[PDB]
Amino acid sequence: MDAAEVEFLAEKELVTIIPNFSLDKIYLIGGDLGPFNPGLPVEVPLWLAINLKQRQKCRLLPPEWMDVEKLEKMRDHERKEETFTPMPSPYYMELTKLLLNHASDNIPKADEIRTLVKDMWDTRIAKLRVSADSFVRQQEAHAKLDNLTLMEINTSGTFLTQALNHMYKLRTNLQP
Amino acid sequence: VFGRWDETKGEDNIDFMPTILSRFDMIFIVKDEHNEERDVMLAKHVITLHVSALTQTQAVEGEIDLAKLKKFIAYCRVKCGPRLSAEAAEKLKNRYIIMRSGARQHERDSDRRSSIPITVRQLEAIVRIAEALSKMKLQPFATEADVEEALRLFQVSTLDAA
Amino acid sequence: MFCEKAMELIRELHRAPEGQLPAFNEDGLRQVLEEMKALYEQNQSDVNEAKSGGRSDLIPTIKFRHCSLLRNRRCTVAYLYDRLLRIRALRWEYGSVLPNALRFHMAAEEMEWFNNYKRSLATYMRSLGGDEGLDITQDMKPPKSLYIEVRCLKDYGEFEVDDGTSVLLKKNSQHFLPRWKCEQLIRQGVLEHIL
Amino acid sequence: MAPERLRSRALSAFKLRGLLLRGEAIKYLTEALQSISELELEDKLEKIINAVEKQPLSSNMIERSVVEAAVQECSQSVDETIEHVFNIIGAFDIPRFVYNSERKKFLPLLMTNHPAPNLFGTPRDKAEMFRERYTILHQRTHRHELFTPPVIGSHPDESGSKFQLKTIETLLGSTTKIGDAIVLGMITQLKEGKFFLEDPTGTVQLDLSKAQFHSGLYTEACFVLAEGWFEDQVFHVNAFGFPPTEPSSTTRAYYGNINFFGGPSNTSVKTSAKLKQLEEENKDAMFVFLSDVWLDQVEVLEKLRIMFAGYSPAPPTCFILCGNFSSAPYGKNQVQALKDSLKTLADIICEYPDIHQSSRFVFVPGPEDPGFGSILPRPPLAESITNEFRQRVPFSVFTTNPCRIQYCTQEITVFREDLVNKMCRNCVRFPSSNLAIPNHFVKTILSQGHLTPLPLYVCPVYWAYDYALRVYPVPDLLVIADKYDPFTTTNTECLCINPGSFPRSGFSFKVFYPSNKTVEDSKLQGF
Amino acid sequence: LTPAELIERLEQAWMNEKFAPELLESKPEIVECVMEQLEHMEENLRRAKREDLKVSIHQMEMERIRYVLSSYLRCRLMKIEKFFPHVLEKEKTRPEGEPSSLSPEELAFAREFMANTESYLKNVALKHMPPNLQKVDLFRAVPKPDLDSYVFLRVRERQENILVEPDTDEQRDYVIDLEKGSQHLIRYKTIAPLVASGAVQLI
Amino acid sequence: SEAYFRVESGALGPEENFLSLDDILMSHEKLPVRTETAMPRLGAFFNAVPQGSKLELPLWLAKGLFDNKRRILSVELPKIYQEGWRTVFSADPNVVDLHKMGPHFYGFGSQLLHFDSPENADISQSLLQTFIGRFRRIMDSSQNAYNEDTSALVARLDEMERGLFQTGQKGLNDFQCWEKGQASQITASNLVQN
Repeated sequence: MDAAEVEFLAEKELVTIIPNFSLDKIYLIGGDLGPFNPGLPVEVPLWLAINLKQRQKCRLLPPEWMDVEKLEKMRDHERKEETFTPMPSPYYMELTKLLLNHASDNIPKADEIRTLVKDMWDTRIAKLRVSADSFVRQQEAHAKLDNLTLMEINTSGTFLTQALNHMYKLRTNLQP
Repeated sequence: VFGRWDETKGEDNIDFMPTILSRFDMIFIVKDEHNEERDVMLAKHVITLHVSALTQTQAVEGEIDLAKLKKFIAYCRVKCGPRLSAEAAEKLKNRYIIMRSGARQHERDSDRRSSIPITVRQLEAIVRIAEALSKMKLQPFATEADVEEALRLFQVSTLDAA
Repeated sequence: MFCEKAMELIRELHRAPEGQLPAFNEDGLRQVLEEMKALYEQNQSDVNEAKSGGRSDLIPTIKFRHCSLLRNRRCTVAYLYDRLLRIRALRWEYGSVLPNALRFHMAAEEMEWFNNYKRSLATYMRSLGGDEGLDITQDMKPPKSLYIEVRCLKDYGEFEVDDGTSVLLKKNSQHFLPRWKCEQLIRQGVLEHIL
Repeated sequence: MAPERLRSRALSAFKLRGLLLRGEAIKYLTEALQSISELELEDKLEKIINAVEKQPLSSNMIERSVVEAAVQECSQSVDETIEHVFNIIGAFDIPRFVYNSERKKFLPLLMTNHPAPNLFGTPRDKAEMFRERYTILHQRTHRHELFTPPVIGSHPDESGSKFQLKTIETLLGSTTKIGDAIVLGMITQLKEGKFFLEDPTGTVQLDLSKAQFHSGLYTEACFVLAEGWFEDQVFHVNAFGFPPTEPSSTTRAYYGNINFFGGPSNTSVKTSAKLKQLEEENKDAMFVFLSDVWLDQVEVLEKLRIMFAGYSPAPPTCFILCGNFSSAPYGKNQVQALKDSLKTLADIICEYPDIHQSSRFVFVPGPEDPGFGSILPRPPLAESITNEFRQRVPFSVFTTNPCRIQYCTQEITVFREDLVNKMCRNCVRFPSSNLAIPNHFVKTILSQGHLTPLPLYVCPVYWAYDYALRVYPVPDLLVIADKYDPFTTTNTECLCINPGSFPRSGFSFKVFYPSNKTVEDSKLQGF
Repeated sequence: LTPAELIERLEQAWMNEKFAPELLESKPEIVECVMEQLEHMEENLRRAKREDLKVSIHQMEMERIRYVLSSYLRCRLMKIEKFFPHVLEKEKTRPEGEPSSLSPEELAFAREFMANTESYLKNVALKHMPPNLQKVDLFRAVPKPDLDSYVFLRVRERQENILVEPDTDEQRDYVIDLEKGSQHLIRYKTIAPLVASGAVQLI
Repeated sequence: SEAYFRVESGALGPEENFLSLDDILMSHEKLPVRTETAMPRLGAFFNAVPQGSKLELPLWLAKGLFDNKRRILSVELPKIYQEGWRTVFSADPNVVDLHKMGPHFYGFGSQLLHFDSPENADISQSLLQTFIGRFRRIMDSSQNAYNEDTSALVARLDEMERGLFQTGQKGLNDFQCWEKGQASQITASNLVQN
């Protein structure tokens, strides 16, 4: 699986937009959306939000968790804990990239938000590195990774799974 | 020895010993041969070159920049070490025998040892010239064509020892 | 040792990890098949000699040539199969009609296999729906935008957009067109997606 | 049928196979398929898409011409065809293959660095002629049974079935008085009486005091296997022999069915099931061959009238008239006399309209006929001479000398030159009379693999077009038109024939039936 | 099954087929339902007018859904081409009522692919072989899927006493409980029935 | 997507993959043996090869000739799998050059267990501990060597470890292209070179 595909799944997440156009309810296959009333918030999937923002048809509102105080608390909790902590969104990195790259004008203090999300990303990838090293050193049979996100797993998981396949075959080659 | 190469004096134009001459893979006797067409074109090239000292140092088609050529040489040197193909080695073997026989017969006809020798070092010189030509192309082996170009270059350097 | 000519086929394919297709090594294939023929003739002579004459010491060298024959078979079959894998990737990475500079590298039987594979794939694609099937060769990357801006790299002929509407693909001309219409030409290198 | 759904389904059918139709192509396709419904439409689409993919497609995008050809083939239109069934190929149109030694494969010149052939060749090309002749004979030679044994093929080692090969440069060395040397090389009288051998590696003297020569007519510029021993810069010949000849079956089994012969077909025409059928669609498929047809003589014209009378029943597919068309080739006189000849021939042909519409008429001019006669491959007879015959007999083709005729699966080479006399005068060793001279000549031609196995001043050739004179692989017919003697011979599934010279054969000539490859004598001497 | 949950099940199958080492059991109902949904929506937009925002939004959702379907079928076809003799032998061996790893279209494609490959090998080299060696079974030549491959997963239905088998030493074995929403890294051979029954999602 | 993928190496399993080029090249590597009975007609290669002869021949051929009764030949380990080099690996696995000590170190070692040597357990444990020792350096180098010359990092690695290194590098490059937005562009395939 590619990072673009993980972004494709991340684009299904719901975000709130303020349209500058009028449109009645539209019945999409994945779920009806709207009605789109000018100047009023409406919740839509992230791909449609980014598309309308690109076409100058709405203002994006940040999610409730894109807040400097909340993100600082989450970052400090992540650095304080040893296990992966529950993240505000299951696709927080991709949400941050899309929303801040396309709507930094709408989202206040986007620099702080981006830096805090990067801090959490660095901490959690370091934790994943430690988990992989502990797995291979202790010859564990399985691991528990409850609060990892899909992008975090996808970044390093192909290498880790291939290495563990090799390790399993090496430790089991005396089967008779 | 006499400033210009003097064809009447022959081998006296070279003062280098045979032992140090044998260590050179290729020896050019680059004579300056007068010719009006070459002289005209050369003078035009020189004058345009002197005029081109002001034109922003622009690059030329079908050419590698000096820095890029330098880095490419370093890359090819560290990466590729070629060898000779078997049939190419057979070709080089046969041509070496013919060349050595020619050198011996020339020395016998002159009744004087030639200044420039033809030895096993010259054989290995042809070998490593072919390997250099292959290393330009990052090929693990030197083909019969690479050995042919090596023989051509060494033949230019051997006409220069006739 | 016997096997080295077969190993040259293997080393030829292993020295190109990028998946591009070298020229078919017809001469090497002929040589390894000739070697197998000679080995089999010797093995048959020796084995019938041993069995008819009651001579027992031949059996180790019988097994030697038998294993050598099986080795030759494994090498050539692996060579052909990996070439098939490289050829099969061309239909998806480039398209149906391969360029002649690449088609010159393929054997005639390889082109036969490729045409049969293309017909089977098109039959499978047609059978996925009631009418017109589903062209699964398209949509190779996730979709980002409904329309894209494309730039013509090759001086090229008229390209139909829809029925009477068409665009001339002259070099350096730049069009704004649907992604699903432009995907194949971008993958073939006729068009360059920009932004 | 609904045009919108027909267009959508046709575009989808091509798209699923990975093909794009231009606007003209899809429009024409919808017009062609408008008369078809769902009981047949999809099968029709699959069939015509297969017909498209069979063609030499250069890209995924399809012009209207390709789909035109495809749907016309789907609609047949090839019934009782002459295209694909009978082709005349000029010598300049023959494909220029080159044998690559490292690949051990014949490559067309577009896939190589080789330049296009032209009359004003480079100094390299003059050498390239003989170098390529050696190359073809060399790769021919090393595939014979003389090749070295396989890995422990015999418990003691063997010297290549006692025919192990070497080049000249190898023996110029340590091999003095080695009693089993065999070398492939060209015979040359490099000094008068002091013959030499040459190959692409070098040269050596030939002491041919004993020849022990196999049957074949040896000349200067013949390539031979010289078997002997080397001493004092002299190769002491024990025996001379030509390289063994291949059948085309062997050559195409080795190299695949490459169309060495040329023409529209991508593969060798000898391997095609449809063409195998179309060859035998007429049981008496038949051709007629003549030479030196002196139509500046009233006698030749009147006897031609009688020959058309004799072959009014069962007329040929084509009459082949080889050159030296004139008693008196002596310039302006003969330019006008050949105009008169072709006017009278058109009169005669119109006096037999059944033969006019049943048979073609092709002309292969000789060295003495007007124009660039003296250098090969000769261009056709001058168009200003042909012009009235072009418009009055459209069923005719003036062509080069030599020319390559293809009839379905069979290969015919036509060449006008009096070459037996040239060969015997340039002979190095007067042959044994126990074998007839046309058999000697045909064996020499087939083994040397060339129509002109003689020096360049004996057989003037445009240097870059020397490949067109090459006889490789062996064809079905060698129509060597020569004054010497009309004859028929055979070797390596070829029938090598001479129609003679029509004024000197007593107006005898030859007939050929490709449906069974039989040859008959037009013995019409009292006609 | 509402269409939103149909698309959700499609994406579940897409992920599971991405990360499973073997070819998973076919989902012909999902494929047919998504195909008819795409056909219906394309027909509706064909009826609608151009320069309309809702038409463009519906087209974008159609592009996303068709991408998921095309990628899922492409991955299944990759697995079929990679393991054609083994999936064909599995279909031959399949008991009645056991779900098939191949749709009818996929089965036809697999049979055509195997016949084409065998004929190619025959014509190119295997008729030229010695008489005893002209036959080779692709069931032995082509490798099998590696069911011991490690996979990430996320569970959707709680499981208990799942046996974790570290290596050939039986006495090192232990058992775990997969709590709802937890994520694990484990060999596929220990969780094949779970992913087949939908108890777990591979990630 | 539908990109070309080589037949995967099965060298670490009970038997190697038939169609794997890597396994074929691995099994080509030579292996010392002692012949247990004289073999006629093979003196041209090493007329009979006498009994008790020491030979080095390919691993595929050793496996073919080897029957567990040890009737035709006895199979001996290469030096790199014997106790001294196992101790060298036990010292520090990161410094040994497994590219020079046979490019398919793990695959050759795993297939070397087929001959039922008395020290099969020691060989297996040495391979496992070597991989465990080298894993962390392989992981860090592959996942952190971004956009630079990887020659010095990849030089001392055997082919299996080189495959792992390329997997890690591919993941790193994919994520970096995503983060810098270059993953969104539709591009021509590698075959545009032609």
